[PDB]
Amino acid sequence: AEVYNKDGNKLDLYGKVDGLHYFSDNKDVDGDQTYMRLGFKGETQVTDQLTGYGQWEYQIQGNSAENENNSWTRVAFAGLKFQDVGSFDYGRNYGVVYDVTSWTDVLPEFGGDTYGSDNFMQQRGNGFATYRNTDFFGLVDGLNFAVQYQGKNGNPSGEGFTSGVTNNGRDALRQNGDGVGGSITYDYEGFGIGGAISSSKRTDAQNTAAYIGNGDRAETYTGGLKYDANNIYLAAQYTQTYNATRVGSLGWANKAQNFEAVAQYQFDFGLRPSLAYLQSKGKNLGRGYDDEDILKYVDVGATYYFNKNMSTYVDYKINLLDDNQFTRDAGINTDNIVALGLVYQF
Amino acid sequence: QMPSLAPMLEKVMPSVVSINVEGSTTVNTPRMPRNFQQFFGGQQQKFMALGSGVIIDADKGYVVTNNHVVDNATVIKVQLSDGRKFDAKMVGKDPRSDIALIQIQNPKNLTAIKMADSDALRVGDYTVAIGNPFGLGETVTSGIVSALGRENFIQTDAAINRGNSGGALVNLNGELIGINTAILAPDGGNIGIGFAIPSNMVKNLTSQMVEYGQVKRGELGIMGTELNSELAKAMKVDAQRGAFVSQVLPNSSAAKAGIKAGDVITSLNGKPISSFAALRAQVGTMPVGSKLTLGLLRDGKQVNVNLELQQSSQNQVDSSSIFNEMSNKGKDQGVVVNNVKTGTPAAQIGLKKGDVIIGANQQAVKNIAELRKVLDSKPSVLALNIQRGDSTIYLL
Amino acid sequence: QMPSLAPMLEKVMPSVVSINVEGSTTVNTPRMPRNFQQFFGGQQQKFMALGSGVIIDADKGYVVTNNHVVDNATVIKVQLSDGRKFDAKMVGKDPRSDIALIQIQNPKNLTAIKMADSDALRVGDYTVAIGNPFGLGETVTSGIVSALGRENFIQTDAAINRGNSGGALVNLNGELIGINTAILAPDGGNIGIGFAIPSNMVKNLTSQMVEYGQVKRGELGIMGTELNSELAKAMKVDAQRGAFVSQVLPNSSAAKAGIKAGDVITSLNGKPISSFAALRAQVGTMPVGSKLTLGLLRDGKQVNVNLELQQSSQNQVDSSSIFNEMSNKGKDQGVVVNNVKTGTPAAQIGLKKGDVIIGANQQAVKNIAELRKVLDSKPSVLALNIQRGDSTIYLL
Amino acid sequence: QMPSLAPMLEKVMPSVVSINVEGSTTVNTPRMPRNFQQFFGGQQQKFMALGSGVIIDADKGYVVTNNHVVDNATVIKVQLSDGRKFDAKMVGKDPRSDIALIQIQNPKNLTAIKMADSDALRVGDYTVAIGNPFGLGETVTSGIVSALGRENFIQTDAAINRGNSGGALVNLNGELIGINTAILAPDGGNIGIGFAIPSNMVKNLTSQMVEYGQVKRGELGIMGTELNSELAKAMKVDAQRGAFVSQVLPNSSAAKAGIKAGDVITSLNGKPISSFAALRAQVGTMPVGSKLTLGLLRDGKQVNVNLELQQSSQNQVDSSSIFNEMSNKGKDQGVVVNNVKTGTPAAQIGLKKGDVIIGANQQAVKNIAELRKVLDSKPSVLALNIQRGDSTIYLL
Repeated sequence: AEVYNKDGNKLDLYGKVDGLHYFSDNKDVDGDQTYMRLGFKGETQVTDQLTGYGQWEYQIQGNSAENENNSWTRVAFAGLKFQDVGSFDYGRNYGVVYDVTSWTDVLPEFGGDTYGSDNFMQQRGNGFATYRNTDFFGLVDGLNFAVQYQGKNGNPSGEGFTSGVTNNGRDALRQNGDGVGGSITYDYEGFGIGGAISSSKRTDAQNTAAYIGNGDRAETYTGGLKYDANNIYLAAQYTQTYNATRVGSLGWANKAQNFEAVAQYQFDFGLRPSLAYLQSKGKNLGRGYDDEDILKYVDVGATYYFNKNMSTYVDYKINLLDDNQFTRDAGINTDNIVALGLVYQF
Repeated sequence: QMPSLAPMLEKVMPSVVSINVEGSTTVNTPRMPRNFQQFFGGQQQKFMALGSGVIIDADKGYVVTNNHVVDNATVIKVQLSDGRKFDAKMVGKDPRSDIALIQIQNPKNLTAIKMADSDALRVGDYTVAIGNPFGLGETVTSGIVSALGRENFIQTDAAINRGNSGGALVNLNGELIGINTAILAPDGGNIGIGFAIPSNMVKNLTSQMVEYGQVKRGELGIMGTELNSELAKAMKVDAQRGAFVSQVLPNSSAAKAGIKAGDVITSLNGKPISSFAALRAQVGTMPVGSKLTLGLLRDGKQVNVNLELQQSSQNQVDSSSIFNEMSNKGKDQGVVVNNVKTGTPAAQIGLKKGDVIIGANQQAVKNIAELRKVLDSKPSVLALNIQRGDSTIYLL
Repeated sequence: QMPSLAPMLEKVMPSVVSINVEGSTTVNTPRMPRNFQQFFGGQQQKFMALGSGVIIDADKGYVVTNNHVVDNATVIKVQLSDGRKFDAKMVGKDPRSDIALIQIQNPKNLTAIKMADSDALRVGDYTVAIGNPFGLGETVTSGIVSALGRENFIQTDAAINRGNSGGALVNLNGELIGINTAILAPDGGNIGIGFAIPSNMVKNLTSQMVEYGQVKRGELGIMGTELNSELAKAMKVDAQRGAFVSQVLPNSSAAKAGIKAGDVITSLNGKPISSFAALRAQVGTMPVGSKLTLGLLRDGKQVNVNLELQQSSQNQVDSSSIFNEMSNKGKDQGVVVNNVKTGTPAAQIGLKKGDVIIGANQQAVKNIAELRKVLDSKPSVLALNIQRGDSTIYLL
Repeated sequence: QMPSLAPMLEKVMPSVVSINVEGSTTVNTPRMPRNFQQFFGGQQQKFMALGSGVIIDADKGYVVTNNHVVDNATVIKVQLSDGRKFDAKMVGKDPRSDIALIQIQNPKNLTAIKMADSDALRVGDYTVAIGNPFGLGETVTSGIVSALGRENFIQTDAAINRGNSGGALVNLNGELIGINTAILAPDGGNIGIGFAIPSNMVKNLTSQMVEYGQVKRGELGIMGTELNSELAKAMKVDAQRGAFVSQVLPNSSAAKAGIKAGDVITSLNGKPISSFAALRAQVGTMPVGSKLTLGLLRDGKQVNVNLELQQSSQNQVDSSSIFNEMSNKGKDQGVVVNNVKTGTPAAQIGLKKGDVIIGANQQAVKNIAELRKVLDSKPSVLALNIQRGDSTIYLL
């Protein structure tokens, strides 16, 4: 909702409450999953060509008792945009690989989980410096590219570490050395085609015997396709990764091949059914694991839109992973899940 | 002039037919949208299959073919090499061998191939395969006998790169020596060379379908695999050198007589059993009602028992010329019906899960061959003298 | 001693040549950097191709080969089996059949193969293929006639796993029975078995290139596909069982005479047209200037018309022995030039988009065979008596 | 009746054996967990290999086979076609040709194939291959001589789609004409057609292993590649048309005599060297101690020198019937030991990096054939009269 628009400054205050419940034989995901998100997007006109902006988004879980608080910052960044040249922003933001993979992250509840948060340059993460050029100086409609740098996020401070520390340090599964990446997308009418590449130094804390997938750098290569017209949405992405994909709590995959596909239709009366397939196939994993499925599921669901502010959905994760030693060791969910959600948003 | 296989091919082709199957199956419901960068993990769906077959009885219009072609068929069409078209009905099938029998409805002037004696085959022997590789028609390819198994699957280099496992394997005299198959199940397509069931086995399996309704192959009703499987490890099995029992089948002889998942069979009638494989093949050299005592392993357990007809080879909507999954029961002790479905067209007719049918709508139905022999002669009044153990009702 | 194909191969090899093509093409400009985890979506680029060919006229040095090898050639070299090297020039090509003709420049002591009569081929007949599979040289492989189409593409198992569609298909007498082709266009490489154009068709298409400059095949000038395409759905087509017209070609007879995208042809001269396929093949059994009335479907539309030479088979820098895309126009009504380019070496010479050339630099040029017959005899003074409809200019 | 290859195959099969190798190798230590969406980038690991071989000396129990099968073997087993089992030991191997020799331990009643004269082969000639394609056993496939190289690798279409490069290539008389190989090193498996070493070369390489311990092939000891490599560009090489020297091997003749990475050899004994390929093959037509003067390029450098035995073909734990990597040194100037290992079982016996052995535990050991000829006759007392240049010690 735009709550302020005066003398060239605009402020949009937005959010949602998702009354949400999971049904699953897996009791670690089963039960109340209610949550809310809040955010703001602000923009200020500096000149006719130059605009400054900032965005912040926060998630607060609504499913805990009052003696605890489970909340986090999704994004927080400030930036400058110049008409027909580009933009730059810095902060917690999305990695440029997400420019392509976001195209299949459109499912009612699940999806978008061949990668995670704080996972090199694949999704949300800290310390992104992002440069973007839209429409190639305004001379090629629909063509966009981006180049991104990520600074090191290392070991926690004040915990007796003698190397690799940063002020905002964290556990090794969520660390990263310096990284660089890029994306190109082209959209003509309904069609879209895109590609992205990322390369991040891996830290010493990540390259210990306690984690599978030791390596100097984490690399990702992504291609994507999209069709979005005539009430039909189709998209697919394929990603090859090296020492970049987490294998639950075990560490990372030496190599992984990720694939996601989605098909959706929008009825006039407000119903939007969705069908999707995701898989992540790991190779040469180490410790005798050899080749294993990290993720494999079919997602069938539907959303009903009452209007732009109220909707309800059901999403059914038909989980094709089988319960074995590998998935047990990594703590990967192999059970089906049904989600039922009712969402108010502004 | 120059040598050619065309002269014998002209005496052979009239026996090779083309087969077009139309049928449906249960597929999962697609979940949308589709995300190709997201590796995940009921409705009938029509499909079309096509394959070759060989006329084996000109009078009865009996055509032998692969079970991977006619399986799940609703409609099976046949086209002779001269172009005449006919309809066909299932008479038998056996997924193990991947061999099936069909019958042309209303045959007129047909030619049957002569079957040669598989047992006289030798490796340097010349071979010729005939099939429909990519749908585009009837292709013949030549070669020799590569390996004579010694089950005696025949191995031959007269195959086809990337094509579907055709059908007839014929010698230089135009006689049938084997039916080419597909060992890449629920696929069709080869490993690099060709595998055929030998003509003598084809003759044998085929007659059974005719004179009984199905092939007399008893199953031990266990299901399981090797000692490498994730479950053999996830359950840590002591002394690994045998067949791992993942589960004992319901209402089975293994179940009835005694056995439970985990035990690893070590022998069968005194002889060592080092792999499910060895076992699956050994139990396949024993017709129903046979008795085979095997040694199990838990701490040191062993038993003796008698097996019944397998469940893989069964019948469906072809017993009653009408339309609607029975199979044979023990010796000539009627025809026992199995797992009924959801549409329930046959259950709706008073037929439960274990209903035998010794009454041929009036007479003796020791088997599906006989039963079907009656539901084809007198299609007027039908009263199925079924007795599922106790209840001896007479439905229409 | 022992049988061998070496004795006839020695009488055949001198007719098989190797072919090295050098040429360029237009490729898109690479966008950098390169991100292999980002599935996206003008400059000449040199490429090299290599294939086999067969000497078909020893005196004229006429070699038959695949169009997928010489297409876009700038330089075409030929090496005999004895090792002598020569240069060659394009004389003809026809992308449909994937067959092309070339001429060795300055032949000396050549041997030509004898062509056998394709029509006498039968399936069990023996076959031998000769080609250059992986570049490493001239490989011969043997087999038999697998399928005789019945266009009569010949099917044979004398192919090669993963290799490029070679060239000559010869019978046991060393006579040419077909030229092996590639049905995996703009690729080369096979589907699993071999496809050859029959020798009789090769003879026929080949003579046309000689005596006319190109093959007389008329096009209906429509372009489109089946009724499954995204456009047949995205545009919802009523009554689907025919050829979908995606577009009517410019300056075409379909265009001229009347027709517009959408209509689905249902028949051609009374006969049913159930697929673009059926149609594309039927229009290929009709030489230029022919008249074929077909039924369209919009609500119920139908017309009659006469087609002109196709645009696929055309000429370029080989008409004028010099260097620089014409083709024939109707019957012997001169040589009509088509789409000029950007470098404009020939446009620069006063030749527009629709300029005929009935004047053989002085004489009659009813066709490219004749025209080229003059730009080869008198390379001294050249004045092209061209008349693009009205303007009758005389450029040098 | 009908023709068949079975009659000669019965006279051939007793000479073809199966081979089961068991051995280990060094693999990298797996890093966990495993992330399949993360393209990355010491412990012995047992592996099993299996292949075919041909009995070439019935008395000595000499079997020829591929080096890609027995390489790194710890245990090599052989099973005759009649089913008798034996043990075998390495006697020789040569990675270039991918050919190896072994000896059945304790032969009894063996049959050896007759070797035919490779030089009399011609392209249309008939061919038959015998091998163990997928492990399932001994498969024979037939065909013809496709290409006669002219090193004379034989090319034949008697191969196998997706299978491992078998072994024997035999003519219609049952005589050995070539041993089938794998040109897809450290893989096994074919490119689409078959490549065999000719029987005459097999005879020649094989005798060397017997009468010397290894094959007399001298190496120039340089290592490098073409002028396209990233290093030829990343280092910008002037005048590119030759072999790029990426590195000069240590303790080599190229090293000793003079040469340094970068120089691009342009000739060898006056003749042009346009590719590493050309060179690698030319240096392979020269036995040890030979002298070959070649022209290098830096600004214009050229030298002359004499090469020594290559390091690819070497011995290990088969010289001393006991168990524990030597090779021959120059002419009959003893047996020079090379790079010792970490387990150090042989270094532990007083054997350094460059220790010759002219003393046959008492006598003359001009070579490994002789040396091994003694460590097999008198396995009682052993004192190795080794002298690594100066030190002339006598260890046990």
